[PDB]
Amino acid sequence: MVSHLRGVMPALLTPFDAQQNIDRASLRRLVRFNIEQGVDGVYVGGSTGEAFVQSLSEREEVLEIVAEEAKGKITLIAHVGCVSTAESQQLAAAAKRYGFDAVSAVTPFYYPFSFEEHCDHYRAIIDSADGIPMVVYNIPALSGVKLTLEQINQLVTLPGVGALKQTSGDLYQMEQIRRAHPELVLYNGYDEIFASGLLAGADGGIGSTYNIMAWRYLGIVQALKEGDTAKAQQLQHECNKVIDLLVKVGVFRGLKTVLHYMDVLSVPLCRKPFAPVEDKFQAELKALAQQLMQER
Amino acid sequence: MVSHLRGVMPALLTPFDAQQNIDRASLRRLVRFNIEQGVDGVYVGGSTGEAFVQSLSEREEVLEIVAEEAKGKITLIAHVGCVSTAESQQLAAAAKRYGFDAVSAVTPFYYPFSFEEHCDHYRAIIDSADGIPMVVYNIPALSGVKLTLEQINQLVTLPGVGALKQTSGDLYQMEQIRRAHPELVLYNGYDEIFASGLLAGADGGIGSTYNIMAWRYLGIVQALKEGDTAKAQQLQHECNKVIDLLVKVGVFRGLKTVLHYMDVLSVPLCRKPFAPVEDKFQAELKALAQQLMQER
Amino acid sequence: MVSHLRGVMPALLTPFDAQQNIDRASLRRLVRFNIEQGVDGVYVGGSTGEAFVQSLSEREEVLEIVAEEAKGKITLIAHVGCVSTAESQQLAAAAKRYGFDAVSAVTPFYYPFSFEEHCDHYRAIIDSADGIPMVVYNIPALSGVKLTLEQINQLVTLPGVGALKQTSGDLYQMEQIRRAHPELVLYNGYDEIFASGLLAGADGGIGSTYNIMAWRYLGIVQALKEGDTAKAQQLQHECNKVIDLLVKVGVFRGLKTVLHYMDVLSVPLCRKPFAPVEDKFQAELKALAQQLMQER
Amino acid sequence: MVSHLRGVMPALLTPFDAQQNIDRASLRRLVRFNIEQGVDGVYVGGSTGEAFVQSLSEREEVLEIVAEEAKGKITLIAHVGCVSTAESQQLAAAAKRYGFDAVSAVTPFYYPFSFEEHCDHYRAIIDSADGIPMVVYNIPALSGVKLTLEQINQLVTLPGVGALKQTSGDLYQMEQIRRAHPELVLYNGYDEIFASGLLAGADGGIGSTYNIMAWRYLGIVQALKEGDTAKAQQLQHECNKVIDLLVKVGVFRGLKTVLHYMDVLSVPLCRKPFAPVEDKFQAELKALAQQLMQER
Ligand SMILES: [Cl-]
Ligand SMILES: [Cl-]
Ligand SMILES: [Cl-]
Ligand SMILES: [Cl-]
Ligand SMILES: [Cl-]
Ligand SMILES: [Cl-]
Ligand SMILES: [Cl-]
Ligand SMILES: [Cl-]
Ligand code: NA
Ligand code: NA
Ligand code: NA
Ligand code: NA
Repeated sequence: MVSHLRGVMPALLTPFDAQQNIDRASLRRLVRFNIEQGVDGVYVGGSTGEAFVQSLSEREEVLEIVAEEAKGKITLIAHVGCVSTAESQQLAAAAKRYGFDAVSAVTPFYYPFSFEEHCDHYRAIIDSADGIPMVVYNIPALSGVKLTLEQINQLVTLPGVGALKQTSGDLYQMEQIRRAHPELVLYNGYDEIFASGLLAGADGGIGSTYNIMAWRYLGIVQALKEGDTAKAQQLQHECNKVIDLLVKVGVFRGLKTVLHYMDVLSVPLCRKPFAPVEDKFQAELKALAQQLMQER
Repeated sequence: MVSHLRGVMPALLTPFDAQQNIDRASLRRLVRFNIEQGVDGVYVGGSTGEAFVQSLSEREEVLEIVAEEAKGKITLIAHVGCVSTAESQQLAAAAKRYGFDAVSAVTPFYYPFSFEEHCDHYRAIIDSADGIPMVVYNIPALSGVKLTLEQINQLVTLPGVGALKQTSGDLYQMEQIRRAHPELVLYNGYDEIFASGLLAGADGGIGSTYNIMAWRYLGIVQALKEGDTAKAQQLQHECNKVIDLLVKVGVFRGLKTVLHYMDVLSVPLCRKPFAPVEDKFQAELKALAQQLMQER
Repeated sequence: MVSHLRGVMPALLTPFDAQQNIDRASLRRLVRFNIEQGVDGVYVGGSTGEAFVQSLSEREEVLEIVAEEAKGKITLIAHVGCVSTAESQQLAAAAKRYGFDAVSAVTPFYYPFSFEEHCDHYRAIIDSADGIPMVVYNIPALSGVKLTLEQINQLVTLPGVGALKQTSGDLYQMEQIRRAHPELVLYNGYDEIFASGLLAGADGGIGSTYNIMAWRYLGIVQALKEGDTAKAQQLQHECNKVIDLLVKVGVFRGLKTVLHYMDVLSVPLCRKPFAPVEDKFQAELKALAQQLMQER
Repeated sequence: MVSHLRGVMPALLTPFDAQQNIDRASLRRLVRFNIEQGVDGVYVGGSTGEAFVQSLSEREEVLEIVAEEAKGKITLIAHVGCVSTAESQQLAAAAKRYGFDAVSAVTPFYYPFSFEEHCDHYRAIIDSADGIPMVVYNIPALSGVKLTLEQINQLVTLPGVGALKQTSGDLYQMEQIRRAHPELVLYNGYDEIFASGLLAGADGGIGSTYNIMAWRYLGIVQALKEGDTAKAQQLQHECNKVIDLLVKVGVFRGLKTVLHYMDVLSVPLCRKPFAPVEDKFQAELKALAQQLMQER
């Protein structure tokens, strides 16, 4: 009863203005741009949205704006996760008020928590979400949390959990999760292995690079559905040429810079301590924006 | 010109009341209790203070209260670190207003930052600290940040840096830091190796377990100064028997529970997602409080 | 000019008798069994062959026996790798004498070696191989060696290197290697991600579980060639149900036990310190052998 | 009843000649040199002895030569460890024949073994050692084996185990081991933390750098016994200046080069794939040899 959550959803970036304040006008334009890429949903306030250098009120502000542009048109998922359970609950209650279709929360980090503490954290947020489903979000590389398969199985069967965001490159585990849970909504988290992650059992994806080239990932979905192995590989090749460059320049600010050159974002800054893009990369990023716009 | 920062300083816990709100009365009593243990300073708003499940305004509130009880009596160090540079600067400016003697900031975490981004982060906070010195705080285990010796050397020679909080069990690196920087204020971060860390080159310590037994760590300092090898080892043995138990029960909540049984804190709760202490451990923690009070 | 090395090749197990001596008769039967599975080659004396609990003379003995059964019928690859360069060269010269088509060597382990020391190690073995090509074998999980993409690129372009055995679950790196080297023979090393690894750029595989079910992996190759996405996934599912069980029971001894129940190996023991299979797993392993024999 | 195993023992290097063959004459001179440094024992055939690039017969040859020079004069410990249990047993039986006072074995590596497989491995070697005690050797950094405290406790209480070689920088665990086992012979393994490791509970050490400056480590033992904190720290400082240089140049070959400049070893080569020392380091290593000889 949550199959409406399956698909390809950009992890929304949060545009900032020249003084590191939220750029509300560019945020609305980014939502509209992603809708017009034909995505299945948007994922708001995640790591990629620079949530962990924003206050709670800033995160709520972003959630409400995105709901204003996109409620009813595409699926809306609110990443409400903080280290604090009480802070996460406040964002879940807000997401509910604004009409989101699901909430999500990263495994709480920095401090070591027991597995039962993780489960109670999710249970508390689910209660505050007041009837909209929860997406468990697994990103061991950044969170430092290293869950076992059996712990993942317990999380995805918690009452109120409707999906798993699997930000892991271990595609044995992806296949095991799919085999244990054939109906589970299972998002591939690393864009650079999207085609292989779908083959291993994911049925969708949440990704930062979908903000600039969602049609490629939709094309990978279509290629594997149609049985065009070689087209899925060629599309993944092109995605990874782009990801190579983004890793070199810095991923969030590279994506925001490409979006600026596509006339989507007025100002491409990340918040400190992220530095601005080095001048020597600007030509490459502008050429990529031009390439991507022509490819459409 | 910052030798006044050397010594043994508890990493202050933040007392909460039964509804997870700050317990201001127990906070003031905890400051007074630590002063009367004869410590050299207190370290406020660190990891141990549960900073990362508090808002900025809550952290400022704690800083100002502690300064009200302790300014002028002992050294005050404010941990102002957040992921965000701008948030860290706000806390540094506040710490300056409240009369702290130093600020400190954990290496920003969750997101990968370049080393130069780390340095600019520290430079920005130092500027907002408006003339009080900075303590670099290294805790690779929890931050995920794995600095090299040469990067540590560049951080401790940044203008405005007066100390290093070395929360690392690598005592080769402790000795290398001391040999490269003979005048550096160098805090041992892991209480469970305090005696060995002093021998390897630290000249003080910042520790969570000093809140319940600072006299033991002061006694280790005195033993090594006097050349009583065996007394330093026996004191460290007793500290580690306590740390063994705290790890079993959960360190912050175990410390708060011992302080409650010493009539220092009215309520020993941590914030969610930390669970309360299991009932089966209460007898041991109360017996430890009684042991520690008699030992004084 | 080494496209004849592409394909699906079992990592041969080394059968031992009841007293931990090589079982020469069961070895010959295992080679013949693998040939009659329609594999493209066999990979002899690797990790899976328990090379690192055998002497050099025992490894040479196995190489020569396998060449006697299989030279001319299928591709033969000799894993000659040791920590010692001189020991590896002896095995390479032997493999050449016995008529192998390629040699392979794991990155030397236990001791830390510089990257240039690794390259000179490969260069020395290539020289002793006396004109047959080298397969670089990357297994960071077991070797502790963590090569970068640029170092991999330098290894696969060493004169005399004809292939890379990529025993890594990082399928971003698999795709990068393929994109940098479109003609490279690129073996997937983890059987549990075979379908996804082929999609990411591998054009074959070397695997321990091919000894008991090579037709499934050949079927995955055929399915992806034909564009039958769902059949590749179903075959991988069945492989991983088997791999799940093998991990539970111990992989090498589980494989040898299944082969014993298929009447291929007389005795299914590994060498100490590998323990024998626990009695409680025997029913499951015998049922799997019966299932696999009927499936053919 | 194994207190005769406590103390400071060099991890003997194995001298090779110009063609990578064992240099028997320089081996005997190295044993004699170490005896005349006043060490408590010698540790033969360990990692430092380049055991894992030698055959079994080469290791036996080294064991027997060292016993010929040193049996009866100082304690002799034979590192018999291999991955194979049967190979380790052969070396243990040989060590017994040659009159060694103890055997030692690294936790078997490369392949994952269960803890019970590790214990049975030690039990088998102890049986072949035929009444001389076993030293468990823990070096997680190089072995990849990450034992828990409770597993260490089970190993050191196996019948026939008389000591633990603790090659770990975790001095919390060192203290826990000492507190659990007050009579255990407990060797510090990382020379660069020797003083701190003794303070944390070790009562001796086995180290590669003792081959060139054992008197410094004996002086650290004496300083801590006498209560001269500052002298132990100054000696450790000087040791670590040397270790810094050895890490830069390559530790085994740097040590052998210093010994060559002290007229102990005729030829300072390691076996391939270890490269020779770079020419640019020779001046520093010769100056260190001259410094060390004058310091005596
Ligand atoms: Cl936040
Ligand atoms: Cl973190
Ligand atoms: Cl905070
Ligand atoms: Cl945070
Ligand atoms: Cl071997
Ligand atoms: Cl290893
Ligand atoms: Cl050996
Ligand atoms: Cl080996
Ligand atoms: Na949708
Ligand atoms: Na003070
Ligand atoms: Na072939
Ligand atoms: Na002795």
